[PDB]
Amino acid sequence: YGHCVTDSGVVYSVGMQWLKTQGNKQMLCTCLGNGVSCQETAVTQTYGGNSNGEPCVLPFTYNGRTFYSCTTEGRQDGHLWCSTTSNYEQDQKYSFCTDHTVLVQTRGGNSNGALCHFPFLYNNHNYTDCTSEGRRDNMKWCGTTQNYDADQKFGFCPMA
Ligand SMILES: *[C@@H]1O[C@H](CO)[C@@H](O)[C@H](O)[C@H]1NC(C)=O
Repeated sequence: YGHCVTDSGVVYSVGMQWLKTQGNKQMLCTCLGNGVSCQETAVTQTYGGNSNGEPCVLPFTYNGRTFYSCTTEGRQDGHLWCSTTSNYEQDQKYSFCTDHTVLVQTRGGNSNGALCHFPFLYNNHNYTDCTSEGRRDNMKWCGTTQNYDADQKFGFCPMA
């Protein structure tokens, strides 16, 4: 009951996302009991902006850097934004996104290589970063869901 097994024995509890190769690209596959909800590496839930919150069109460089996804670059409202056209500076088009659909690829603990979700609640104490609670060895970790302590599933974060 609950959770879903995939890959080669990697079961990810419901409401749990995890990156996986679906041919020749990365895909966002999350377990929800009723089945894994895979979603190609599509843009983020854009909104507002001078593009009707439509979809983005990256990679899109700005200020001198090449952004592959949404970014708060120059954003003073908090949310992020993404170019709504291959040639951003060209059509000066863009669109705001939500928490740049953050996606952490954690592994270890009790999530077995699970796409750590951020933010993540820990002991009714909301969190937003690979916290080292209970660990004394350089191995920052986070919750595989919006409520780690609520699902009892954690995972180690990347090297950086
Ligand atoms: C964590 O944040 C969410 C949304 O901000 C809120 O609904 C939830 O109650 C918070 N958790 C705690 C323990 O305050």
